[PDB]
Amino acid sequence: TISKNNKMMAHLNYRMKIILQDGRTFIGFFKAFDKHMNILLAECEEHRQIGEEKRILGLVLVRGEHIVSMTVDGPPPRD
Amino acid sequence: MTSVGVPIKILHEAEGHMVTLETVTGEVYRGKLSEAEDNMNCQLAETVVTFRDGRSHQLDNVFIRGNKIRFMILPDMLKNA
Amino acid sequence: MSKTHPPELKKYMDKEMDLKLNGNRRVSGILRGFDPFMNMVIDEAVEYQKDGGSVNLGMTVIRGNSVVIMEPKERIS
Amino acid sequence: KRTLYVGGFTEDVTEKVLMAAFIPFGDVVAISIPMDYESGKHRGFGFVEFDMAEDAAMAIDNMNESELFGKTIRVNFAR
Amino acid sequence: GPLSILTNSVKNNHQVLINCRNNKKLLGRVKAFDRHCNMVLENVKEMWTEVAKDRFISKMFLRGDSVILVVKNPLAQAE
Amino acid sequence: HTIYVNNLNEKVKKDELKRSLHMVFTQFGEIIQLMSFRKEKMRGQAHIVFKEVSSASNALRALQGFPFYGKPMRIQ
Amino acid sequence: ADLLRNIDAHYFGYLDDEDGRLIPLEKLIEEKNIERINKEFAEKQESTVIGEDGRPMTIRHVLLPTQQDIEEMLLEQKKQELMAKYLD
Amino acid sequence: VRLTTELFAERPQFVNSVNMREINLRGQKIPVIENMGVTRDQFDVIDLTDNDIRKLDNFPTFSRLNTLYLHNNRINYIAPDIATKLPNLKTLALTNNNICELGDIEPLAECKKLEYVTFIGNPITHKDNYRMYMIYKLPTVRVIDFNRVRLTEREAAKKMFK
Amino acid sequence: KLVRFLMKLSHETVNIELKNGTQVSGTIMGVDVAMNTHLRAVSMTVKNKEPVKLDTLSIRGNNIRYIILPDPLALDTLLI
Amino acid sequence: QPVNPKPFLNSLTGKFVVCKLKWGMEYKGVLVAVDSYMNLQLAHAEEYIDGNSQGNLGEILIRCNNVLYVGG
Amino acid sequence: KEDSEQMAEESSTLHLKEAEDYQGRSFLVPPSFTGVNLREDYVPERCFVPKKLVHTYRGHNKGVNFLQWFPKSAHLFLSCSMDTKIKLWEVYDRQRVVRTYAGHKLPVREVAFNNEGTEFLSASFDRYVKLWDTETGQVKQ
Amino acid sequence: TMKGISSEDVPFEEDIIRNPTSVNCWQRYIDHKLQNKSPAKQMFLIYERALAVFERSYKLWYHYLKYRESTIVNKCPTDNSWRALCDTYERCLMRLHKMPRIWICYCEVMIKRGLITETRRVFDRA
Amino acid sequence: VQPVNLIFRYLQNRTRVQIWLYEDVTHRLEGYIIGFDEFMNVVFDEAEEVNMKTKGRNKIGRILLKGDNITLIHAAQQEA
Repeated sequence: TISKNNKMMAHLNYRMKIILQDGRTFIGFFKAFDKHMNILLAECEEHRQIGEEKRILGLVLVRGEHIVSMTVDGPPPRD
Repeated sequence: MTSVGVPIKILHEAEGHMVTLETVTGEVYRGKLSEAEDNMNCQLAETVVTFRDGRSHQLDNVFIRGNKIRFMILPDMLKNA
Repeated sequence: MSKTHPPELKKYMDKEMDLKLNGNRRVSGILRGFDPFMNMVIDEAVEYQKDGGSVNLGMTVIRGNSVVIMEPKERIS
Repeated sequence: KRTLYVGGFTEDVTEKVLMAAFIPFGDVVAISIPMDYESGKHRGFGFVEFDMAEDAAMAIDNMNESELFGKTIRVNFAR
Repeated sequence: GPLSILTNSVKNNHQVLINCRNNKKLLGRVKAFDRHCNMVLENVKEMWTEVAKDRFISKMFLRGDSVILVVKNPLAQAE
Repeated sequence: HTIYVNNLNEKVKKDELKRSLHMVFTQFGEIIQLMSFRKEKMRGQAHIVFKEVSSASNALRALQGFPFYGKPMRIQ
Repeated sequence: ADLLRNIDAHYFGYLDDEDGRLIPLEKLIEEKNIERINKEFAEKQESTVIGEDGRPMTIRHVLLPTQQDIEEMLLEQKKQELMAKYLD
Repeated sequence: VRLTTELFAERPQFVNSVNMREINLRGQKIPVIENMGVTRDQFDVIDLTDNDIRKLDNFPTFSRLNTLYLHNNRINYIAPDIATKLPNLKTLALTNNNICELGDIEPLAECKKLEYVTFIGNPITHKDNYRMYMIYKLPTVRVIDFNRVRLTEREAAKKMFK
Repeated sequence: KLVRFLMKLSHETVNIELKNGTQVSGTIMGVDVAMNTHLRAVSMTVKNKEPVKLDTLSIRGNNIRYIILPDPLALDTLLI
Repeated sequence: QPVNPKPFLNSLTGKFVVCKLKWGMEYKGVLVAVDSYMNLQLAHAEEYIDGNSQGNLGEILIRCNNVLYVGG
Repeated sequence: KEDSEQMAEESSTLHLKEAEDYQGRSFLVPPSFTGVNLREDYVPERCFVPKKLVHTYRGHNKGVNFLQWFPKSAHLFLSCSMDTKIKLWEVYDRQRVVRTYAGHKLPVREVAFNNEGTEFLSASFDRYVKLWDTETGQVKQ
Repeated sequence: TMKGISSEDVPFEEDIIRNPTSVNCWQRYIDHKLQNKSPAKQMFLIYERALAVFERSYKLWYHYLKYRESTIVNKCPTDNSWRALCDTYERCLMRLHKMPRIWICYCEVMIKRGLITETRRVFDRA
Repeated sequence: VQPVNLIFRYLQNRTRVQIWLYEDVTHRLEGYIIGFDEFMNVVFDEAEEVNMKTKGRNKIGRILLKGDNITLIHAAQQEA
């Protein structure tokens, strides 16, 4: 996925999960790629641990500098 | 010719609407965006800052340097594409 | 390719603004300085301390990379 | 890239006709046709802005030299 | 230059003792070089206080951006 | 649209004055432009800007002599 | 340009299909591909008309409800939930 | 004219002299407040002055809203649940309306964070116990009808009601 | 050249340490020089947290504090 | 007139200097170094913290970013 | 010609429309239509190969015969012509218009600013130097 | 079954009847479903209904054809579901035969089926 | 005005300036300056460092301070 162009295209139409520098976790689709690792994250939800909390979010573009870990799962989307 | 800057093209599309961003100091900003640079330096017109406890403040202008910051969130309108 | 030029800093210069420093220190100052390194030069500035009183800052030099946070008091027209 | 220069259309081609010719390759959100005030007619050229540069590439590669009203219309990158 | 120490230390097959900014110490033999002092560590023993804990690592690779401080022990025995 | 105001009541706080006049002027019309100060020489004076000449006269006649913080304000 | 004086009836393929001996050879390569994709995957109305090029093709026209067949279905549905909400 | 979702886009959305974020819906022939939810509480100030609003009700739940201006409207009823909709409302000016009863202030009194109000021009000023009732019901309020509350009036007010 | 080791390092199983005292174990499957790290058949162990298993993982290599390498890997041939 | 750091260092080169790290640790060492990153190298170094000696050290490798002092 | 003759003859005229843009700031010293450095040093880097002509500046009827630079910048240059007019020009790959100065009975030969820069003195074959204010566009010495 | 309505498409399906001539009403109908991963037979129907009204809309044809290819991707190219995809391209081309993207995609789809004898003929038509 | 020329004005008059350090650091420096370059490297002389843990001062003679480590520079004032 990261940087390499061909990996980006293969991973599309999958559900993708992100873990960041502040320990919060995000899950979002992407159909954009910058080889310097900038992607557009859509239809995202975040989970917070105090306890536990969930929040509804707006659409996001992500900078690779903050991402600590990323994993891919889930059923294919539409289109 | 030019062939570079796909997020910047999206960043240009993100201009004129409202953006959310976080800083290395840990607080969150919400602001309307119309400035972009190749070195990722950016400036926001109209801005609100809110802390993760209960403090919030309003800022009329904020300038952001692209090399000592956490990343910004772009408007939903980009889903037009 | 093409790239881009520096912003129109002249539109905002010579106004009075507050500057913020790491560790929640506050400075209030008038600004008139610019360079390609984007350093800053401040004059007639005052500091507001978190654990004491106040001190006056006389003609200040700032390395551009460290601090750039502004809240302005004069609305742009 | 997202801004196209459009050229070579016949005097019959109005802005909606270009709208009908360019949304074939992506979302078009505006077209403009500068009109020559001395003749009271257009100069045979118009601009198209796309929401995506990829769409503009599928609109240059597949509209440039395409036939409209039997004339080869030219679509190109605004310099 | 500073590489003089690296070259002479490496050329004499020495080990390096490393101490970290907070919790951990490392001991290693070296085979990597660049202007950024990236290192590959061999015959590694990891010890840190979370009670005393001990773990042995045969081979390790250390990047030069997460940089840590080096201590020399010449009376220690060679391999 | 510029007027000079003098001899205002000294007890109104800066934001309170800004807030008090803002509620006063917004009821009269869609006018929101004011600058007020509270330092020793600056006290008792403020600068206000009107959107239109017609709204200014109605507001001026109403504010002329209106009791505010126990004192009748005057406008020139 | 200068290609336009060279485009002709041969370019559009009007003069290249009287032979037809290609089809048996194409069939041979075609079936090996079918088995090849099967092996790679193993581990993982109508109408008939003379088509564009003169050869028969089949068109699978969709049959689907028009708006008049479905604006009435939602109508009956919404009246039931409105009366249910009025009583309950 | 109607307060539909399209009206919110066409009308000005602007930042006021106190750096708060305001949307303009003044005088838009609004008879009943509705469809405000499309804003999704993104505005600090809502200005509905000069409209034809007949009742103060149907507000969505807003928490960012600091100041609301409703001068000169036609409000003749206030919903009791207004405190649940606008709990964080700090300024509410209802000047020149026709609010007639202390009971109308009770929904407004449930808004426990309301601090500044104006009721000049309302008939309620003539009503008996108009001044003393507010002092008892609203101890957190700092300014009323462009007037302050004396410390002695609370002692006098407490003496009257006790 | 050092660039060869990052590109050649693949298919083996490694243990990874992250700045937050966090431990990861994953096998590598990638062919590129830019140090982009992609893992398969992964187990995850965050500091002061229970172990969890992951089917695939990708990590920004610059964030990684240090990577622990398997016993038979003769690192010398990959570095040249 | 003022002097650039490199000729300034030349007068200082080989002499005795005080060092401190951004993390709050202090060191004393002999220095010979010139490089584009402006790194430092110390040999046979004696260690002081809060002015009190802890240990005598050997050869040490330290990145330029964390070190910020040189003077005597 | 003398002051009484030259004033009735309209020897200087104003034609600029963009005298202000977003602020009432000066337009000669700062390059207000640019984001580049407002004041510049003498040497940024080691020299490089030249490139291309921007435009011919077509419109005027006669030849050009001296060039001078503005203090601390290269965005704006001043030109002297045998047509007895003095004009300013923008050079950073731009083609916008600037205001015209004129007042000489014979061709201009040389120009020097005063060190403050708001005035310039011009030498002409008519044996006079006239004093212009660049912002005002008028003569009075 | 071919019949059925739900509380969450009552609004969108009604909106299309009062607004019979705006593509965006079908987009508002489609788009929320798109988020909501839900049966393809419903999605094919909503697309074919939209493509019955606005038969020259490239966007809906392109997105529909790519969506058919997207969901059928799990079936082996020998399957009749890939034949049905090709029959959808033929119906698309009855309107959009002057857009190379439709022809280019159609050719790539024939290549993914591995056929040759009339993959060539699709190219000859294009 | 710009920092390099202003540093020339400080050093020519030998003004005493205060410098602070960035990231996770807690130290204050009070000193006179005699050094210049376009890279804003600083030669610090006749300096005194304040220890914020104790509000004590130590006197320091001639040190070099790298410009990238430097935050703000301004003419020092008393703190107690």
